[PDB]
Amino acid sequence: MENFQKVEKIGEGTYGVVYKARNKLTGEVVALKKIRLDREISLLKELNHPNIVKLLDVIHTENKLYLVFEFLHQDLKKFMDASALTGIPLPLIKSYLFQLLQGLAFCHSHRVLHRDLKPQNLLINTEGAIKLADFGLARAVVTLWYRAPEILLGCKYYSTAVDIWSLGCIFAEMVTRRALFPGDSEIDQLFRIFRTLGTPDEVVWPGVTSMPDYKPSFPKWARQDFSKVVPPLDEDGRSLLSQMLHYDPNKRISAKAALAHPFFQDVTKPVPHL
Ligand SMILES: COC(=O)[C@@H](Cc1ccc(O)cc1)NC(=O)c1cc(C(=O)O)c2cc(/C=C/c3ccc(Cl)cc3)ccc2n1
Repeated sequence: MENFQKVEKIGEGTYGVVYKARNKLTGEVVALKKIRLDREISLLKELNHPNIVKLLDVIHTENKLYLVFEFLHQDLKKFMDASALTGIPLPLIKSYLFQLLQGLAFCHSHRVLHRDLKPQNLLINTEGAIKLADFGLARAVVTLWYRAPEILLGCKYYSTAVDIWSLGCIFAEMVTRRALFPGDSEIDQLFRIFRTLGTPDEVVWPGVTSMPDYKPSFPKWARQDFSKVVPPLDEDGRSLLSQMLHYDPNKRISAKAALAHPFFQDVTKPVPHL
């Protein structure tokens, strides 16, 4: 790839390095990820949604694997950090949640899960958009904070519902300026979820006790009242958030259904100052 003049390293990680890069031909500026190694992906090139960072190209050359993405300058994590003094305005929080739910409705409608939503993976632009990025497509230190309980319990087959869970945790964090469930281990992550939402049993979650890593000796914590979870979210927002953090993947609200939730009756598209 002498076809790309590399502007700056956007990131590393076990699965590859990404650069902001200039196409010496196009003049176009892209993010370029080189996966170090040792067609299904290309179908996604034609699946484009305003709220998903676009996959432009997949290149298998000199026995290397490169993915090319649309480039955006800021992610939600940096934006929340610079907003920590003030917080993100609720109409902008509402707008970002609405847009993320649209992105997720789109990918889920095509049976594509994200599986690792986090503020670092959510890109925003000056025109008020927010886009899903980093779908871990390379799989045919990392935060557990947004991980759905079925994954933490070793479930081999998870559903679209894992993304709803992740986005709820992100919703809550946008509102409170605090990570909802800052576990420092898998079992610490689980037990932080339990201590707030109550230890799940078959009553609220049939088949929880059949998950691979479920132990009957999990401590039994009572559910806390949601009022402490996301103050000062109003009742519509708490209602919505409660349905996104449902223990049972089959009762957790879908992306499509959340879009019809009353919380969004007054949704607008504010513009951030970046
Ligand atoms: C923020 O820092 C990061 O980690 C950024 C680096 C960065 C990238 C672009 C930028 O503009 C800015 C920064 N991301 C990645 O490395 C990264 C990795 C992957 C992957 O799978 O390996 C991505 C997959 C898609 C799928 C798209 C797709 C999915 C489903 C459908 Cl239906 C249609 C399309 C979209 C963006 C992706 N990004």
